Amino acid sequence: NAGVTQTPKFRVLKTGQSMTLLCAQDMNHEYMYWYRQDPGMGLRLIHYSVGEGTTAKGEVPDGYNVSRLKKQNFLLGLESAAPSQTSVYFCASSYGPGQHNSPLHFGNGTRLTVTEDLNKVFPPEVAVFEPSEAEISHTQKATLVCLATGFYPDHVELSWWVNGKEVHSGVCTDPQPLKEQPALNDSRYALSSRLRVSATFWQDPRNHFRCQVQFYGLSENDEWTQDRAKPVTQIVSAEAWGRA
Amino acid sequence: QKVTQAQTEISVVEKEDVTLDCVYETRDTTYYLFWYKQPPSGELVFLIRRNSFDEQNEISGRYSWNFQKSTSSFNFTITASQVVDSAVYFCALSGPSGAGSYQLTFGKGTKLSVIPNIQNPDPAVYQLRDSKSSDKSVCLFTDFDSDVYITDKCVNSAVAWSN
Amino acid sequence: IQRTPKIQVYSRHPAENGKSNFLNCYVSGFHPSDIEVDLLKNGERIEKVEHSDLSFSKDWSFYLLYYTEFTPTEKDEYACRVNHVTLSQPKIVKWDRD
Amino acid sequence: SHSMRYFYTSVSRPGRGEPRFIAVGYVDDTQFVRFDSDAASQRMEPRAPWIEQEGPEYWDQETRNVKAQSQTDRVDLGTLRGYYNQSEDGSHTIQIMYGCDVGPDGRFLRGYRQDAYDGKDYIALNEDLRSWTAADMAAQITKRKWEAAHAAEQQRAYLEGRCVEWLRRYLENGKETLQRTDPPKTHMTHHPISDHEATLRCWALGFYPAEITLTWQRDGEDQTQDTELVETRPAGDGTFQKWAAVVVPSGEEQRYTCHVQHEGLPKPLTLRWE
Amino acid sequence: VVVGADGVGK
Repeated sequence: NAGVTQTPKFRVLKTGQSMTLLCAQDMNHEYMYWYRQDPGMGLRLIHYSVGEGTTAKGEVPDGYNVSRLKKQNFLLGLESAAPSQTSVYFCASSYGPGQHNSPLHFGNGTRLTVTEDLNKVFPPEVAVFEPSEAEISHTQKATLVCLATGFYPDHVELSWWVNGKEVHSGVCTDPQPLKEQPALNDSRYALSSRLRVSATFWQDPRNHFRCQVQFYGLSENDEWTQDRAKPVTQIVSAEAWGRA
Repeated sequence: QKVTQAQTEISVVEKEDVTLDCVYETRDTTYYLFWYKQPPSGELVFLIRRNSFDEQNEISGRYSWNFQKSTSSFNFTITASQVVDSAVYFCALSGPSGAGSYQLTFGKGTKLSVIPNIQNPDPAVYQLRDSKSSDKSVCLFTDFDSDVYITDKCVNSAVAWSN
Repeated sequence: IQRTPKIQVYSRHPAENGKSNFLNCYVSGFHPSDIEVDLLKNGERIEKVEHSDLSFSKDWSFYLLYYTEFTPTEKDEYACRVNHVTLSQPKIVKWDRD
Repeated sequence: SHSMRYFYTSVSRPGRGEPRFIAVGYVDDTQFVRFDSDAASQRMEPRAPWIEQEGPEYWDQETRNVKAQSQTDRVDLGTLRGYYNQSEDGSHTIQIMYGCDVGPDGRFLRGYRQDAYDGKDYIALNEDLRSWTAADMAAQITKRKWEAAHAAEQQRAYLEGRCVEWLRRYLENGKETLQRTDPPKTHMTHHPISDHEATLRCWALGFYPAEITLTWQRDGEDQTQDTELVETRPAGDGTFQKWAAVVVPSGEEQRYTCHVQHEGLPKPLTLRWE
Repeated sequence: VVVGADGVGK
């Protein structure tokens, strides 16, 4: 059994636009929930459903609506999107009265941003930085640093690719994208990641290192009439070869 | 029906003990208590459920849960802190609703920050030249002005750059 | 497991003609629950009749008490009509005063 | 000695949606609470004087807990219909009996928990309150998952704990009704059935509790040939009644003597016709 | 009082 699947992973919205968050569970659960996680507040229940057909208002139902069509699927509707509704959304399910002591099974969560203007939506500028001679000489190891700057929303997935195959060993990516201007609420973000490999591996020029940043921005249906390039869901990258 | 996790953020040294406090408050006679782990990644991980009736103490590896029914608390202690224990931990309480369907209220959550102890303290700052145009570069701090940005240290290395 | 109901029709206190008593019909030892019960006064369905809540004996067989505040007469005949899945037709029991 | 019992009844109505659930509570032979899923109040309601004093937090707790059970019974009707591979379009009855006993010292004696499907034993909690007894293979499935979940620990917690706590409370609160033993109001009636026979009927009226023993004696010796007892029937005022009849030869009524035994009576009675 | 609703049902 898969559990509680939920889509999309990320999404940006213009203030006033509509969208429907999608969630399904294959564990034949009676109860299904839609929670709302924000910095400072806890998990606040928007809407719940105690069985196919019926739904019910939770703690913060205002600005949302839900469809328990069949058992498997519980939908969350945003008719008019508000900057307020910029949050992380988790779908969840519980077995139901058959098992009262059942815990909540959560989905992998949707990250939603709702800006006034979509011209505040930028993709990242990615750049890979070659390791220090001082580091190699001192430690006998080489630390590549990757840097994505000036992207909004904070919706990115950073990955390291060594000779065309993705690596996980020796990687450290920042958990939180930081605001380049903390003072501003619509502040463009920056994310860094390091890849620590042996000095031997760096100084071999047959080894190709690529930093990859999957950016989640506009869809093609979103209208765009600005001088620069449309900031659609793209993959910005930066590479560097080895060298002795 | 109410659940209070006293502590907002709690940092601790690596391999030190730490107790995540959860005080609950309900008129329900038969209820169920839960602990959830949320690592930085973001997923909510079910740890343990306690039944209102069962005994107070339970030991499951480095995890241990004291359930004091009389003080109306359910405290969660992690002995010998691993850096991976760094996460936001949630305490929840399930009781019957007016409909006859157990729904649960959560605490606001406690953030655990397990700082690695500096067994080898050789702080070094290295400068790294950009792959393309060498004019732009970045700095890297190991083993420990608004125009300047510094990333939160991940594991131990922090990244600093300026335009 | 379909059990046919035992029926007793009796009064609360020793019946004295022209003294407001209580007529009782005690259906016991039946299954399932779903049962129809009428208190008849000369074959006529008494309107306001009250029944106790659904309990069962420690053999899982149900029992109910149907009562109405009646005044017994010399010539008046009272009875209890009970229909059930186990019965092919309603089983009427006449109220004997003994 | 004293006892508390609750009797849940849950019946499926395929076609007419939600199954009907009825719950009733007894202390000894006195009902004091009830709940009906069809009743518009949607609340546990009082059925004895001495429980009405309980506050609204009591009635909300009772309501929330007993409703939660109905919702479980509703799914369990589905589960067992599955287990036995029974028709979608069939009314089925899950009855649950549970409760505790206290001794004269006011200490726990034993607890009960028994489930029945269509009025036959399904599963029962054993006297040690740590192990179950299944009636068939379907119940053997329930038994396993209830063993794995340690469900028995829940039931034991109530029966050894909050059952006896609140049984004691009730037996005190309404001691004037519950600990009061009304002795039986007895008489004997004569019914000639021929010109050389007659029926002596020995009555016992308005007694609590229902536990009683009516026995016929002829010239001192126990006489059960032609004896005819009837089921202890309720008066419908908290009290009970029961009569024992015997067929006797005409003009031998004096020989036959009825003997009534009841907790309410200090010495057992002896009746005789005149 | 009543027993709490069964954790795991039949």
